[PDB]
Amino acid sequence: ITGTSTVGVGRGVLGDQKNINTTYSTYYYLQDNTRGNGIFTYDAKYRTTLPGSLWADADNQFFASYDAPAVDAHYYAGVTYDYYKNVHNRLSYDGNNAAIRSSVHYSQGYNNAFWNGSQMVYGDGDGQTFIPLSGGIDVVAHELTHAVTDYTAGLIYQNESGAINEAISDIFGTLVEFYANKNPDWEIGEDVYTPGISGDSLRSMSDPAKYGDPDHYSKRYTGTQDNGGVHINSGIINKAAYLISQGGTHYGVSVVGIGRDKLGKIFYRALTQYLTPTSNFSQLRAAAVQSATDLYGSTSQEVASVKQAFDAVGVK
Ligand SMILES: CC(C)C[C@H](NP(=O)(O)CNC(=O)OCc1ccccc1)C(=O)NC[C@@H](C)C(C)(C)C
Ligand SMILES: [Ca+2]
Ligand SMILES: [Ca+2]
Ligand SMILES: [Ca+2]
Ligand SMILES: [Ca+2]
Ligand SMILES: [Zn+2]
Repeated sequence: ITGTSTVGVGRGVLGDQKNINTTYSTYYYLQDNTRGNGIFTYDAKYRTTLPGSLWADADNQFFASYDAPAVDAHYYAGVTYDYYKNVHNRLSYDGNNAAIRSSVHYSQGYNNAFWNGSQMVYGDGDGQTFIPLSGGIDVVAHELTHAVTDYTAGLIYQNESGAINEAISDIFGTLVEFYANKNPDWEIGEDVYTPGISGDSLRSMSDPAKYGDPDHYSKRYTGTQDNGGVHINSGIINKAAYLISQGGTHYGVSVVGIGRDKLGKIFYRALTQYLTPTSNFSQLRAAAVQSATDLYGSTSQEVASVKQAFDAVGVK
């Protein structure tokens, strides 16, 4: 909408106060004009028709319980935009400052979040498996990264390419969480998963097997559920990425860590210059090796560590 840029204040899902960029024209809208061609957050009003209505508020204060998922979807989309722009010189998900749209309060009791081809969508959870999913910065960044993938490599959402697609979203979700630097970890979704259970998470990148996901290619899922295991087999790639960054010895194979920033550079280059819609795990290894070679040189520690990490997870 046309209006003047304003700064509201509110509380997110976890109870934390934050400032949010809004737009004033009669109402204060969740429309952040400070980033690209805008970040826009919508109310789906417990229904499934999208996007719903652009979030309108009378007083620019967002402290109601109903407001909290909107505050966080809006704010964490901004953090994710900043990560891609400042770290990778990428302007929004399409590279040309496309408007970023999110809807919250999608459906009833909805234990998921997704990119629908055009926008991000967040359930409120049922209060048992999830609380409102936009409360997780890694979750928000995971969703926006699906849009990045779709505009770049275009990894088909099934089987190995789909597990790579998933892992890319978990990797960059985690790197955005570290960028913001509030309680960062290598776990996925811990801030919004299972409010009655402390210390767990939806997935672990450091130890995928803690939640039953494979940490070696020989343990990959080969059935048809979950689009051929896209949220399961992602563990193999998540573990490789974790090892590249942090190092470790896994199934007897030692990996020298090179840190998160270099992990992000390698995987961003692989995603945007080498992967294709049909890339499989072996082709991801080759893309990561080539990316590290481009950035650091063929004789570099970074190339050697990429090879060690894929060896450790059984991907040749
Ligand atoms: C980061 C996480 C909190 C949320 C993330 N959402 P996502 O990976 O983004 C789900 N996405 C999804 O299933 O997309 C299918 C689709 C939708 C629309 C158009 C085309 C395809 C995700 O991992 N969901 C699976 C969990 C909830 C399980 C338990 C596997 C059902
Ligand atoms: Ca208000
Ligand atoms: Ca965390
Ligand atoms: Ca996390
Ligand atoms: Ca929990
Ligand atoms: Zn996903």
